[PDB]
Amino acid sequence: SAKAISEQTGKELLYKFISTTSAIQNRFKYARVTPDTDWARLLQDHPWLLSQNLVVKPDQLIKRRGKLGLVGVNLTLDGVKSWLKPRLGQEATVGKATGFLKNFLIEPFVPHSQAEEFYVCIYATREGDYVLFHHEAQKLLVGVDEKLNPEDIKKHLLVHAPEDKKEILASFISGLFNFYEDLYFTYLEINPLVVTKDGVYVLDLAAKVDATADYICKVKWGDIEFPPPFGREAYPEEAYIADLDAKSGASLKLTLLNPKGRIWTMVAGGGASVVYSDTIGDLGGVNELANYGEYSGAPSEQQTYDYAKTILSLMTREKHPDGKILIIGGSIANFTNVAATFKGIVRAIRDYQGPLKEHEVTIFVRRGGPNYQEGLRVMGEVGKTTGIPIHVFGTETHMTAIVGMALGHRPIPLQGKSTTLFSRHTKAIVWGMQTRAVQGMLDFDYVCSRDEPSVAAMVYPFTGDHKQKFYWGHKEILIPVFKNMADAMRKHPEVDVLINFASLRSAYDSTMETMNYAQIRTIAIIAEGIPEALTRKLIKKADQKGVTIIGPATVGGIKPGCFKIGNTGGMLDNILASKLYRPGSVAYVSRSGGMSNELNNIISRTTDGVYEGVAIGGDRYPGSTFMDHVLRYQDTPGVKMIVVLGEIGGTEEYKICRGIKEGRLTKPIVCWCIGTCATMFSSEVQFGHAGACANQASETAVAKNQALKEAGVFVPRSFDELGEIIQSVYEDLVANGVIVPA
Ligand SMILES: O=C(O)C[C@@](O)(C(=O)O)[C@@H](O)C(=O)O
Ligand code: NA
Repeated sequence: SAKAISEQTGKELLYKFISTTSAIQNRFKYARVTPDTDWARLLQDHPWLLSQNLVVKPDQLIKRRGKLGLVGVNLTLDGVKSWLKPRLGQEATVGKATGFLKNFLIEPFVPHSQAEEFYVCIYATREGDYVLFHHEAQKLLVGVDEKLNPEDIKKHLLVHAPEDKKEILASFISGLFNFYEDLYFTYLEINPLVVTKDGVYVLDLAAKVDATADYICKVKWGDIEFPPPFGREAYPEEAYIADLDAKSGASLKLTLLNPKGRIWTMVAGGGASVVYSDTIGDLGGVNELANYGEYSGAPSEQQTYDYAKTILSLMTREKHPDGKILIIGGSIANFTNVAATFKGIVRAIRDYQGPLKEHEVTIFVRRGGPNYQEGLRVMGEVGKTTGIPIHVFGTETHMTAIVGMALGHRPIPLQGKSTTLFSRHTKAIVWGMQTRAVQGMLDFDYVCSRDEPSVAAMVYPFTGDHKQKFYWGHKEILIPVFKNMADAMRKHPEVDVLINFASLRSAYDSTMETMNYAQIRTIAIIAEGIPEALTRKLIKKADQKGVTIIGPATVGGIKPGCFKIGNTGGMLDNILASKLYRPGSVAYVSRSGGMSNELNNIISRTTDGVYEGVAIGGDRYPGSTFMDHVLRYQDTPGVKMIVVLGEIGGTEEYKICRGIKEGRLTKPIVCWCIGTCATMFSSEVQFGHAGACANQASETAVAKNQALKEAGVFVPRSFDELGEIIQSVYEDLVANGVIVPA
C-alpha cells in the first residue's frame, strides 16, 4: 500500500538523491523539534539556526497548516522558542481529528514575492503518472514505462511561465520526476516551490511512497518512518506486527484505533475484517472498537501465536467495567490451515488465561476453512480447561452473526480480451513448487468428472527437469516439471492458462516471460506485495498482447464443473459442501479471495449455485477489473444473474452504473460495497487491501452503494442481508422461467 511520509523524510530523500543539476537551495537546513529535544545539541548540529530568520511548523501530516495558523514565519531563534512554548505538547483540532502537537520542523525563512511561488505535483494512476504545474493547472501524463520529454515540459507545462525561469523550472521538474520514479513515490506535491535568482527552494512537501517496494529501495530509503495520520499515535505493538509481516509470506496487519476500547477483533482475511468492522459500526460499536487488522495467506502456527499474543496483551492493560469481547472471525478459508492457526491462538489464550479472566473477556469464534473442525474443537477445548467463556460457531452460522451476539448485550458477569477464460478442456501450467495446490486442483477435476487433469505441466527454475507424482482419483499419475519455461511451452501447445505462484520478488519477471508465449491467454498472479509500478508494466504488456491477468494478490477463482485456480475453494469437503462440482446460474466477482469462498457458500445455499467466480485481488491496479468480468458474464448465456462484492476506494463500480444506463448490462446484478465504517472514524484507516483508500467522497462504500441502487442494481442494506437479496432475485428468475433448476 502507499503510505505517507513526513515533510522532513521527503526533504531528506530529496536533498540526498535529486540530481544536483537543479539549483537546490538550503539543502539539509532543517531541524526537528520534539518535547525531548536537547536544544544545546540542536544548535551545535544546526548552527544556521542562530544566523538567520526562521520558519517553524508542525510536521505530522497536517494539511493547510498555513491557513490553520500553525506556522510561525520570519522569526529569530528566540521568537521560535516563544512561538513553540504555548504550542509544543498541547492538543489541537484538525477536521474530525484531535491530537498533540509533538513534532515540529524549523527551516530558514526564504524571502520572496508572490510571483516566485509555483506549484508542482506528481501522482500515480493505472495509466501512468501525471505532472501538474501552476504559477501562483497544466497537466501532462507520463505513460507507463515512458520518459518525461523535457520539451513537453517546456511546451505543455510551462506555456504561461516567465521565459527567464523556464530552463531552471524544466530542469527541476525533470529531476523531480526521475527522483519520483527511482524512489517509488506515488504522490509528491510541492506547494509552494519558490524560485528566485538564487535557485530553487522547497517550502512545503507532501508525499506517499509504495511501501511494498522496500526490497527495491532499502538502501536509499534507509530506516524510513511512516507516520500515523494526525489524531492517532504510533504504537510499539504495531511495529512488532509489521516486523512479523516482513518475515512472512503470509500477511499480518494491525492498527490500533482506541487502546481502551472493549471490542477487539482477530479476523482472518482483508475483506472479512472490513466486513466485521462494518457490522460492528452498524451496531453502534465503532467508538468502542479497539483495532483493525487481519491475518491471511496461511500463516504458520508460530506466526499466529505471535500475532494473537500481541492482541491479548493489548486487551489486558486496563479493566473495563463491562468486561471485553474478542471477535475471532473470518470467512470459510480457501487455503489457510484453520487447525494450525487456531492452535496458535489457543496457545496464546492459555499463556494469557489469568489476565483474560481478570479482565472479564468473552470470546466469540466463527470460522471455516481447511481443517476447520479440529480448529473449532481445540478452541472449545481451551474454553473448557481455562474457564474463559468462548462461544464457537462454524460455517452454518452466518459470517457476521457473532457480532450481534456479542454486542446485543453485555455478557452476564474498446474491445474486451475474451469472454470465456476456462472450460472443461482447460489445460494449465503451474509456476512454482506447489504440489499441494496442484493436488487440490486434480481432486476438484476428478469430482467434476473431467476426462483429464487440469494441470499439464509445472515450471520451477530452481530444480532440474523431473516428474512429480500426483493422485488422479486413486490412480498414481506423473506430471512433468521443467526447469525452463521454453521447454514446458513447446511440449504443451494445448496449454492456455498459467498459474503463477512465484514469490513477490520473482513474480514480475516470471509473468513478463510468460507473456512472450502467445499460446497463454490467461495468467493468475497469486503473490501479494508486488510494487504497483511493476504491476502497471504487467498491465501494459498484457493489454498489448491481449492476455487476461487475474491478480495480483489473489487466490484466483473457480468455475464449477470446469477449472479452478490453485487453492481456490479449498479441500474436497468444501467443494462438496458448497456444491462447486457442477454449475448453477450465478456468476460473481470480488476483490477478496476469502470472501469469494464465503460467496461460494452463500450462493450455494440460496441458488442453483455458482457458475463462475473470480477474485480480482486486493492490489491498487488489478490485472482485470470488475467491469471486465461483469462484461464476460453479460455475454455468457449460462449466466442469469451477477453478484459483485465491491469495496471502498476508486470508482470502478460506477462503470457498472454506466453499463446499465447505456443498455450494455441487462442481467440482474446484486452488489454490496464493503467499508461503510470508514466514514465513522475520526482519522482515515488504511484497510488490508492496497486498493481500499478513498481519495474523494465518491469512492466511499456508502456513496457507491447509493449510486448503484439508483441505477437499478439490487443492493442489500448491509452485507448480512446480501444472502437474502440474492435468494429473492434468484426466486423471481425461477418464477419468471429464466432459471429452470435441476
Ligand atoms: O484465511 C483466510 O480466510 C483468507 C485466505 O488466506 C484464505 O485462505 O481464504 C485468502 O487471503 C487466501 O489468500 O487464500
Ligand atoms: Na508478509
